[PDB]
Amino acid sequence: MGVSVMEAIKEVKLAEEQAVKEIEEAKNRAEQIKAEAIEEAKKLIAC
Repeated sequence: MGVSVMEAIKEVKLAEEQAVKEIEEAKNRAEQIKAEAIEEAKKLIAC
């Protein structure tokens, strides 16, 4: 198709941001469940 200069044109490595954002969600979804345990503290929290 074309040329692989994603790094040549810019050494920002923005592409990496896609690998961290794609894997990060994996962990976040894990807290969605554990959060249930914290949802209780909401009813009564020590301010």
